[PDB]
Amino acid sequence: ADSRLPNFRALTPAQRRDFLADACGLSDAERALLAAPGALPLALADGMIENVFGSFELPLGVAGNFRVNGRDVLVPMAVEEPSVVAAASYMAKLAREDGGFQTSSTLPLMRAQVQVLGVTDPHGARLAVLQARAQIIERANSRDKVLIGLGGGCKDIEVHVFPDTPRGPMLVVHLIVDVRDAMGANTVNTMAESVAPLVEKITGGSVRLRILSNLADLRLARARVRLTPQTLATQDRSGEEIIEGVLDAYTFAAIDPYRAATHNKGIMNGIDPVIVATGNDWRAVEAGAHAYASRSGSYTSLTRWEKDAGGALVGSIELPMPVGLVGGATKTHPLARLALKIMDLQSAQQLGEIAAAVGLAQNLGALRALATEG
Amino acid sequence: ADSRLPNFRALTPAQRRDFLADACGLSDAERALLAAPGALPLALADGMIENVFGSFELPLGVAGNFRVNGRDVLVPMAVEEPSVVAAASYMAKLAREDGGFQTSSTLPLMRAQVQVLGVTDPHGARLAVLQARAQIIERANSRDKVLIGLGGGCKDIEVHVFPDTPRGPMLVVHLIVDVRDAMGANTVNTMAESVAPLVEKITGGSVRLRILSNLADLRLARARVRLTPQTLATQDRSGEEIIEGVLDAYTFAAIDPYRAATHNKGIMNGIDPVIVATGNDWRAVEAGAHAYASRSGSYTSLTRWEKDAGGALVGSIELPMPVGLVGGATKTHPLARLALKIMDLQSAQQLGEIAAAVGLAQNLGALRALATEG
Ligand SMILES: OC[C@H]1O[C@@](CO)(O[C@H]2O[C@H](CO)[C@@H](O)[C@H](O)[C@H]2O)[C@@H](O)[C@@H]1O
Ligand SMILES: OC[C@H]1O[C@@](CO)(O[C@H]2O[C@H](CO)[C@@H](O)[C@H](O)[C@H]2O)[C@@H](O)[C@@H]1O
Ligand SMILES: OC[C@H]1O[C@@](CO)(O[C@H]2O[C@H](CO)[C@@H](O)[C@H](O)[C@H]2O)[C@@H](O)[C@@H]1O
Ligand SMILES: OC[C@H]1O[C@@](CO)(O[C@H]2O[C@H](CO)[C@@H](O)[C@H](O)[C@H]2O)[C@@H](O)[C@@H]1O
Ligand SMILES: C[C@@](O)(CCO)CC(=O)[O-]
Ligand SMILES: C[C@@](O)(CCO)CC(=O)[O-]
Repeated sequence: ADSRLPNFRALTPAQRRDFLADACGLSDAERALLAAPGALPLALADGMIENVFGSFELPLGVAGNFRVNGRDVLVPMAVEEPSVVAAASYMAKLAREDGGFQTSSTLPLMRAQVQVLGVTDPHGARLAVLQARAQIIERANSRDKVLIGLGGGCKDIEVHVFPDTPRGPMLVVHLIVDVRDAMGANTVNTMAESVAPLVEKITGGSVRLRILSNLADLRLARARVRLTPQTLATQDRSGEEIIEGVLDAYTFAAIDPYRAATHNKGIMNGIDPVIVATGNDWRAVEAGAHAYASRSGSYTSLTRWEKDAGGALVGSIELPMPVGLVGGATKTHPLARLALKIMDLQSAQQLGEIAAAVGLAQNLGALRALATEG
Repeated sequence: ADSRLPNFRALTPAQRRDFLADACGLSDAERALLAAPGALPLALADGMIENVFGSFELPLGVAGNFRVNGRDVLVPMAVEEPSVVAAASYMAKLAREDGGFQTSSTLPLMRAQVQVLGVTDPHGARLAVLQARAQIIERANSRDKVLIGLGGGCKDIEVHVFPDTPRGPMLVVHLIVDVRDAMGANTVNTMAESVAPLVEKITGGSVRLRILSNLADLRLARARVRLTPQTLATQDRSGEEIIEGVLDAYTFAAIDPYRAATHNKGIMNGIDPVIVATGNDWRAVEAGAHAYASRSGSYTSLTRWEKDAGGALVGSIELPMPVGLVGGATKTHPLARLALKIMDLQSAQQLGEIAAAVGLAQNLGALRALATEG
């Protein structure tokens, strides 16, 4: 795998398509799918959403130079905004000097909420539910033998109590579910329905909402990058001066929600187009990201930018990354399947790690540009 | 204008396209633009983003029944997820019984941040900047005579001081700019550059970031809906019982960020597809919405659901809505221009009000469905 895109600025879209097809070993059918419009015929689109009367195209670009955990990866991006793809590619190029991005993730754990009303002893009922955790987990896992055979399934539960609300006390059971390579919404929603009668029997209450949480803070992707001063040096500015400017811009985002919103928007300029191009749900990724950014009690930066003891710039990101390689549009849309092949994805976790790296690079591109503007 | 879509579930995409073309008075060229793929040829896409090698289609559906401030409006939605378009259409149909949605907006005011470093008396320098507000406003307005002739331009300034940061004191000037029918990013970024030398002269400091804020809390859209119990009644449930279930679900989102993230995600299922279909920047709308949802110090619901004194369900939303009718992809993409024509838009404010109404309806659809699931 080689993610370098020599002279791509000067090539036509057809020439870029042919280069990508050669670099990724795309089949003749896959090349033809890209060479004509309408890779998603209306008959297919008609089965995806309601009241279909057409299709709507986003430009599809490729960000170059990315290397993640030692592996080059080409990154498709479906987006309408200028400068985004070029900035991601340029920051990835600089990241290559330190060996690229380094990433990790948690297990692919999604939360399903089971909201219980009518329980007047919710703290005591919480203990009864926790004592019965094995029975609840077994009930959650009793229908999806395929997921369990892959090593997924419900792994744990939590119980949260809201003893005083305008609607009375609420007891909320969270099922913690390993969803493997799925985004997980339908999987965990079905388990929440499955456990509802047992939860009602234990608590004596009435189950209302049975629904995933998009605050997917048990399904985190992490990415780190390090750039020395010499890597960041330009004709006009020392790398040291650029590093100090990035830190100035980062601290501004850390302390001021008015800046943090724009700073994090820039991250999502990198992440969302990868989500879209792979057929994933961009609203879910946006909600998890921005809700996680508020976890401390103030809306703040999702990234951290620092200087290590030797003076190099170090960037880091950690954020929920609920994405899948199966199900939804990722299965039905022929170009989403092609995007997965271009990226050579082995797991949904890997897709999330790559997306986090792209968001981190995008953020660096914005901070480096804004801090070096004369 | 009539936004009812009779028997749309049973029509083919071609039949739906022809109905919409007839209802909206679309030209023959516009009808043909929808009837074949590739409304955005690669030569056009190639000028929008970098490294273009293709295009990526989202299904394009239409939500029916919406009526906003007494005017029916058909709502294009570019999205990949099932159930979304049908739920928006169904909730809009119920809203028609009370006359539809009622909306308002603030002036289209965007913030540009001018970050000043090196000022050791930032509180005193803030006063010097405020005393010079007229001169700063005149400088901001000196280049864009067209915007000013439309009644736009910089209208006010604020100054915020962060006296103790890891990077030293920061003084941040906000330019408050009426951007008329533009999203406003380039407009306000240019004004921030224009005022930087004058701000440096007044404060003695050094300007670093000159950049819009995506926390666009001076550019708000508001939407309200009211539904009586008889409107919400179904074969299986009284409207009264459904209303109580919606309130139960709403309070859950108000008090628990794990639920609020999913609740607000549902809002963005309605809003974002309209943003995409009109060529607008969906990352900007997402960032403003979710950052605003954290303004109270906890991540919470963007909507409010209540019962009025007579027992009717009342929903309300207020959120930043930075959208445009001009500039960006909204000008270049032929289908984005067609979307504006389908919606018969008179201003960017109106687009924002319609989008807020769609988000409110989408939220109602999710809460009503989740609360009435057996
Ligand atoms: O992993 C090697 C070893 O080197 C350290 C520095 O002591 O990290 C360096 O190597 C990493 C692997 O490429 C880089 O990601 C990092 O930027 C670089 O400093 C240790 O952290 C690590 O144990
Ligand atoms: O696959 C999950 C499991 O594999 C490990 C082994 O190192 O990580 C592999 O897959 C991850 C997802 O891309 C990468 O972060 C990692 O580099 C790769 O070796 C474990 O980290 C993880 O538990
Ligand atoms: O605007 C009319 C007048 O009626 C009130 C109720 O007293 O609101 C009703 O009419 C509105 C306009 O259609 C509806 O939006 C609202 O739902 C309905 O109650 C007053 O608020 C208003 O002044
Ligand atoms: O156009 C802004 C200006 O017009 C008013 C007049 O009522 O509102 C008009 O346009 C708004 C945007 O769609 C609508 O909310 C309103 O219904 C419509 O009459 C003022 O509200 C506003 O200051
Ligand atoms: C450049 C930026 O505004 C994104 C442009 O869409 C992000 C940022 O300011 O960090
Ligand atoms: C139904 C919902 O999960 C959106 C589905 O994408 C939103 C919600 O739970 O309110």
